[PDB]
Amino acid sequence: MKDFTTYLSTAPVVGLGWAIFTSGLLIEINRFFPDPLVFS
Amino acid sequence: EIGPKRGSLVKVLRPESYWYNQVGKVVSVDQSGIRYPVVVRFENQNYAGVSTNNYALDEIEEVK
Amino acid sequence: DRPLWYPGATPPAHLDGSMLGDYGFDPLRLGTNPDRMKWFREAELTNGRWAMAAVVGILFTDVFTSIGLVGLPKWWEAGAQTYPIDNQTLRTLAIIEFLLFGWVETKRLYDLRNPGSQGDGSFLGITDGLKGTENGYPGGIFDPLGYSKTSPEKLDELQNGRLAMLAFLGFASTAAVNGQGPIESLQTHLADPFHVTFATNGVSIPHFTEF
Amino acid sequence: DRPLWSPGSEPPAWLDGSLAGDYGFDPLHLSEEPEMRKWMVQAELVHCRWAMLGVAGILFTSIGAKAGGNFPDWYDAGKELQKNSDIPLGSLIFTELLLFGWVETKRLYDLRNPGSQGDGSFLGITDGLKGKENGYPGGLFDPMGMSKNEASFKEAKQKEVKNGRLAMLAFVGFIAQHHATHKSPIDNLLDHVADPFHVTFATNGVSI
Amino acid sequence: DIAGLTPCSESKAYNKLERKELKVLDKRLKQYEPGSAPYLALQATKERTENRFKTYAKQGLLCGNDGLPHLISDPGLALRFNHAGEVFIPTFGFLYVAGYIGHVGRQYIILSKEDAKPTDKEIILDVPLALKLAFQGWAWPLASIQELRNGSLLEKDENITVS
Amino acid sequence: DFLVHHAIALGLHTTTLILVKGALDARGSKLMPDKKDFGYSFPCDGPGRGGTCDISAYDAFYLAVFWMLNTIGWVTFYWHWKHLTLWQGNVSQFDESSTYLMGWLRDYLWLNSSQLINGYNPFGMNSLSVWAWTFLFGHLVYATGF
Amino acid sequence: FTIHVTVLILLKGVLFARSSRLIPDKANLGFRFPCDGPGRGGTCQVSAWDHVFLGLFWMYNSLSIVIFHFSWKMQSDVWGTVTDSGVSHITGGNFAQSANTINGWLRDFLWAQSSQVIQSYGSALSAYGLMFLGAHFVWAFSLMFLFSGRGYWQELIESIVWAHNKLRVAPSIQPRALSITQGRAVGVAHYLLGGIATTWSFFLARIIAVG
Ligand code: CHL
Ligand code: CLA
Ligand code: CLA
Ligand code: CLA
Ligand SMILES: CC(=C/C=C/C=C(C)/C=C/C=C(C)/C=C/[C@@]12O[C@]1(C)C[C@@H](O)CC2(C)C)/C=C/C=C(C)/C=C/[C@@]12O[C@]1(C)C[C@@H](O)CC2(C)C
Ligand SMILES: CC1=C(C/C=C(\C)CCC[C@H](C)CCC[C@H](C)CCCC(C)C)C(=O)c2ccccc2C1=O
Ligand code: SF4
Repeated sequence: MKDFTTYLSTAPVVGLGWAIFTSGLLIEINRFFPDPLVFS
Repeated sequence: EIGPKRGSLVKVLRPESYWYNQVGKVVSVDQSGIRYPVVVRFENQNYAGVSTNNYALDEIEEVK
Repeated sequence: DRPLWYPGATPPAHLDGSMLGDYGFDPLRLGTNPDRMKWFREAELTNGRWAMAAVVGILFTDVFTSIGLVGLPKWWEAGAQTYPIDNQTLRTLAIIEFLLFGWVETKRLYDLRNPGSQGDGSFLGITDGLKGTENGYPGGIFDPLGYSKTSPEKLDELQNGRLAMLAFLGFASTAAVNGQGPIESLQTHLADPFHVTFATNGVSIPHFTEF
Repeated sequence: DRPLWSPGSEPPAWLDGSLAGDYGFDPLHLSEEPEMRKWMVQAELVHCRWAMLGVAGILFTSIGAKAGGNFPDWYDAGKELQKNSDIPLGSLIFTELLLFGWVETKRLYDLRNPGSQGDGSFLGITDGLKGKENGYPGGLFDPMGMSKNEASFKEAKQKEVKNGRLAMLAFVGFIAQHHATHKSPIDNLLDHVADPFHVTFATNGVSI
Repeated sequence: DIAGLTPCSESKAYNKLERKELKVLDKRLKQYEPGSAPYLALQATKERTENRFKTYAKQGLLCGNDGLPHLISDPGLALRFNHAGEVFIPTFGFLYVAGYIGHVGRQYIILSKEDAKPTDKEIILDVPLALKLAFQGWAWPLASIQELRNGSLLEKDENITVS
Repeated sequence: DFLVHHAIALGLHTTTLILVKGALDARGSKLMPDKKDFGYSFPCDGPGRGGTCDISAYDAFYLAVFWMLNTIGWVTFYWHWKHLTLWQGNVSQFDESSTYLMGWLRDYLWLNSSQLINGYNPFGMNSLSVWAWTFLFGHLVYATGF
Repeated sequence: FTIHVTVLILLKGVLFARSSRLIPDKANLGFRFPCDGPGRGGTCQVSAWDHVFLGLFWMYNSLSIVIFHFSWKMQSDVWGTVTDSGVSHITGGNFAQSANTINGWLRDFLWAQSSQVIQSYGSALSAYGLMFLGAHFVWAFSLMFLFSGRGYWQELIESIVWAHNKLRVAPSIQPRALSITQGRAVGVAHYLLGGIATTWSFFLARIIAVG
C-alpha cells in the first residue's frame, strides 16, 4: 500500500485529479449560474 | 598542501563552462604541477551528460 | 503564552515568545519574520482602536433609536442625510480628512522606523511630550491610568478590539442582505429565532427547497 | 490461534489479533500502515455506532406505525414532517453542521494527539475528555464504571463491534427491500413469517 | 453612454436578435410532442435564452449598431460611466489566482531543494506538503512584499552567464 | 479592428525576439561558447550535446522570415477586407464577421475567390485566366519549398 | 505514381539501413539516430527511421487522393435521388469535364463542397465547422518542428532559465529542448492529424447535409 500511494503521488495521476477538480468546478459553476459575462 | 581541501565546495570562474558562477564539491587535487589539477563534481549535468571536470586554481574561488 | 485557539495539538513556531493577546493563531505563518510582525502588531491596534470607537456610533445611538428617544438615521444612510441639509459641509471632507491624517500618520510612520525620534526644535515647545514609551503605547496622550506595573490591561484593549472588528463586518453584511439595521436584526432573532437567520431568509446560500 | 473469515487462510501480518473484531479480513491490504489502521478503527466504530442509533429509530417507529401510532415510514419522513414544522430547512441544517463541527473536530485532535483535550481549557475539565484508547474514550462518556476492568472491557469491545457490523448490514437491507416492495421493514417480516416459502426476494417482481 | 454606443436595453437590433434566436427554437419545437423530453430540453434552452438577454440589458451593457454588447477597458471611463465589472474588476480576480499559483509552486520548489534527491520530488510529489502550501496561500500578496522588502526574493549574481 | 492591431503586435514583438536573439547570442551561447570563431553562417556543431541544429545567427534570420511573412499577411489581409467593405458600401460585413475567424475564411477568402477561380472554365475563359494560372503557380512553388 | 514512390522511400531505408557508401557503419549507430555529422557535406536524415518519417508524408499524399477520387466520382456519377425521369446526381456529373484540370479540383470539389462546412454555424453540424478550423491550426503548428531545429530552442530556454533562476523558482530537473528525432516525430504527428481531421470534417458535414 505504501507503494500504491507512491504511484498515486506520481505526476500524471496527481494531474488527473487536478484536472477533474478544475474542470468540474468550472462546469458546475456554468451549470448553475449560466452564462456569466459582466460580474454584477 | 597546494590547493583547496578535500570535500570543500568552491565556485567556478571559467566563462566557457556550463558551471559558471555555480558551486560544486572538490573531489580531489593533484600536487604534481599539473595545469588543471582541481577535480570538481556537480549534481547538475551538462548538455552532454558529464557531471565532473578538472579546473584550475585561479579558475575557482570560495563559495558564494 | 495565553491559551490556545485550538485546545489540542496545533504547535505554533514563533508565538511562544511574549506578545499581547497571544493565542497561537497564525496558520498562514505571516509573522515569521520579526521585523514585519512588529509592523502587523501596530496594524491590529489602529484597526482595533478605530473600529471600537466606530462601533459605538452604530450601537450606542441605534439602541436609543429603537427605544424612541431620538430620531437619528441609520448608519447605512447617514451619509446621504448630511449633505442635503441647508447648513451643510459638502465634500471637501474626503480631502481634509487626508490632509489632516497625513500630518499625524507620517509622524507615527516615522516613529516605528526611528523610535523616540522627535527632534528638540522641530515642534514649537512640546517636543518632549510627543516621545513615547513603546511603539503603539505613547505616554503624554493618556492623562490618567497608565502608571501600573502590571500594564496588561492591554489584553482588554485587544479582546475588545478584535471583537469590534467582527461587528462591523457583521453590520456591513447584515445590512447588505437583510436590508435593515443591526439592532432591528437583533429584535427579530429574539422574536422568531429559527425563521430569521443567515440560512433561510438572509440569502447567503442558494436554498430553494420548497418541499 | 483464533477463528478466521475463511478457515485455512493465512491471516495478514499486520492483523496481530489485539483489535476488537479481528478475523483476518483485509484482501485489499488496507490498514497495512499504522497510521491508516489508526484511522480506520475509528471510522468503523462511528459507522457502527450511528447504525445502531439509527436502525433502532426505524424499528421503534415502524413498530409503532404497525400497532396504530402516528409514525411514518423511515423513507419519506423528512418530507412530510418538514411541511408542518415551525423550523425552516436551512436553519435546521446549519444548527446541526455547526454543532457537530465542535464535537467532530475535538474527536479529530484526540486522534492526531491523544490526551490533548484534557488540558483543562474547555470549562476546566481535565481528567475526563482524554482518551483511554483510540476510539474508546471514557470518564465523561462512561458514567457507569463499566470500563475499569480489562477483563470485562475487552469482551465488551467485541460485542460493540459484532452487534454493529450486523447493524449496518441491516440498514443496507432497509434500502434494498424498500426499493423492491416500497413497504416498511416490519411489514416485510410479517409477510415472510406468514407464507415463508412464497414471499421471498424471488417473487417481489424485482432482482430478476 | 460613451463612444457613440447605445445601451442594450434601448437598442432595436438587440431585441431583433432575441426574436430571431427564439424563432429558431419555436420552429424546432413544433416537430415534437408537448410532454416529451425533447420538448423539455428545448423549453429550458428557451428559458435560458430569455434569461441571457434580459440580464445583459439589466447590467448596463453597451450595444453597438450591430446589436452586440461591447466592453470598455479604461478604469476611468469604466468607473465614471458604471462599467467596472466588465474588465477592470476581473483583472484583480485573475491576478489573485495567478499569483496564488506562483507563490505555491515557488515554495514547493524551494523546500524540496533543501533536502536530498529533489529530482524525485518533482516526478513523485509530496502530496501532504503540496496541500499544506495550497491552503496556506490565501494571503500571498503579504508574503511577496514581505519577501521583497526583506530581500530574500531575488538572487544576486550567483547565476550562470554565457559569454 | 481591436483584435487585429493586437495580433499584429504579436508579430513584431516575436519577430524581433527571433532576430534579437540571433544577434546578441551571435558571439556565443552556453551550447556553443565560441560561435564567433566559426562565422555567421554554418550548418551546426554536430549531434553532440543533445543536438545543435539551427543555432547560427543565419538560422535565426531564416526562421524570422516565416514570421515576417505571417505578420505582413495579417497586416495586409486587414487592409484589403476593411477597404472592400467600404468600396462595396456594406461596412457591416467587416464589423460583425471580423470578430471570429470563420468570417475571414468564409467572407473574405472563400467568397472573393469566385471570379478568380473561374478564369479558365471548361465552357470558356475570361481575362482573369492569367491570374488563376498564377494563383496555382504560387500554390505550387510554396509546396516545393516544403 | 504515389505508390511506386512511397515504396522507394521505404525500400531504400531498409536495404541501406545496415550500411551505405556514405556511411559504411550505420548498424553500430542504430535504427534511429539523427545524423552522423555535418561532414561529407551533410548526413542528416540518413537513418532508416528518417525514411519512415518521410514515407508517412507520401502515404498521406497518396490516400488523400484515393479518397477524393471516391467522393467526387460517387457523388457525380453514382449517388443521387432517382426520379421518374432517370437519376439526378448530386453534382450533375461534372467528374468527366472538370477533373482533367487541377483548377477543377480546386473549384468544383474544394470551393464548392466546402459550403456545407462553412455555413454550419448555428446548426447541429457546428462541431465540424470548428474541427475544420482546428485541424488547420494543428497542421500549421507542426511546421515549427519540421522547419526548425533543436539549437535555437535550447539557447532560448537558457535566457528563460535566467529569469526563473533570478526569482529562486527553478526546476531541479533541468529543462532541455526536444531531441532531433522527437522534433521530427512531433511534426509528422501534428501534421497528419491536422491533414486527416480536415477531411473528416469536410466530408461528414458535406454528406450528412446531403449535397
Ligand atoms: C519644502 C517642502 C516640505 C515638504 C514637502 C514637507 C513634507 C512634510 N512635512 Mg514638513 N515638509 C516641507 C517643509 C518643512 N516642514 C517643516 C516641519 C515639519 C514638521 C514639524 C512636520 C512636518 C511634516 C511633514 C509631512 C506633512 C504631511 C501632511 O500632512 O501633508 C498634507 C498637507 C498639509 C498639512 C498642508 C495643509 C495646508 C494648510 C497648512 C492650510 C493652513 C490654513 C488653516 C487650515 C486655516 C484654519 C482653518 C480651521 C477652521 C481648520 C510631510 C512628510 C510632519 C511629519 O510627518 O513629520 C514626520 C511633521 O510633523 N514638517 C519645516 C520647518 C522646519 C519645513 C521647512 O521648510
Ligand atoms: C461576531 C459577531 C456576530 C454576531 C453576534 C452576529 C449576530 C447575528 N447575525 Mg451575523 N455576521 C457576522 C457577525 C456576527 N453576527 C459576520 C462577521 C458576518 C459576515 C460573515 C455576519 C453575517 C450575517 C448574515 C449574512 C446574517 C447574519 C444574521 C445574524 C443574526 C441571526 C443569527 C444568524 O444568522 O447566525 C449568524 C451567522 C453567522 C455566520 C455568524 C456567526 C459566527 C460568529 C463569528 C461566531 C461568534 C461566536 C459567538 C456568537 C460570539 C458571542 C458574542 C455575543 C455574546 C455578543 C444575529 C443577530 C442574519 C440576520 O439577518 O440577522 C437577523 C443574517 O442573515 N449575520
Ligand atoms: C497511460 C498512458 C500514459 C500517458 C498518456 C502519459 C502521459 C504523460 N506522462 Mg506518463 N506515465 C505512464 C503512462 C502514461 N503517461 C506510466 C505507465 C508511467 C509509469 C508510472 C508514467 C510515468 C510518468 C512520469 C514519471 C512522468 C510522466 C509525465 C507525463 C506527461 C508528460 C509531461 C508533459 O508533457 O507535461 C508537461 C507539463 C508541464 C510543463 C506543466 C504542468 C501542467 C500539466 C500538463 C497538467 C497535468 C496534466 C494531466 C496529467 C493530464 C491528465 C492525464 C492525461 C493523460 C489524460 C504526459 C501527460 C511527466 C509529468 O510531469 O506529467 C505531468 C512525468 O514526470 N509520466
Ligand atoms: C465503512 C465501514 C467499515 C469500515 C471503515 C471498516 C473498517 C475495518 N474493518 Mg470492517 N466491516 C464492515 C464495515 C467497515 N469496516 C462491515 C459492514 C462488516 C460486515 C460485513 C465488516 C466486517 C469486518 C471483519 C470481519 C473484519 C473487518 C476488519 C476491518 C479493519 C481492517 C481494514 C479494512 O478492511 O478496513 C478498510 C475499510 C474501508 C476503506 C472501507 C471501504 C468501504 C468500501 C468502499 C465500500 C464497498 C461497498 C460494498 C462492496 C457493497 C456494500 C453492500 C454490501 C453489504 C452488499 C478496519 C478497521 C478486519 C479487522 O482487522 O478487524 C478489526 C476484520 O477481520 N471488518
Ligand atoms: C454495509 C456498510 C454500511 C455502513 C452504513 C452507515 C450507517 C448504517 C449509518 C447510517 C445513518 C442512519 C442509519 C440514520 C438514518 C435515519 O436518519 C434517517 C436517514 C431516515 C429516518 O427515517 C430514520 C433515521 C434512522 C433517523 C459498510 C460497508 C463497508 C464494507 C463492506 C467494507 C469492506 C472492505 O473494508 C473491508 C472489510 C475489507 C475487504 O474484504 C473488502 C473491503 C471492500 C475493502
Ligand atoms: C518548439 C520546438 C521545441 C521546443 C518544444 C518544447 C520544449 C516542448 C514543450 C512541451 C510542453 C512543455 C508541453 C506542455 C504544453 C502545455 C503546457 C500543455 C497545456 C497544459 C495546460 C492545459 C495546463 C524543440 O525543442 C524542438 C526541437 C527540435 C526541433 C524542433 C523543435 C521545436 O519546434
Ligand atoms: S544536428 Fe543538424 S547539422 Fe548536425 S548532423 Fe544533425 S542534421 Fe546535420
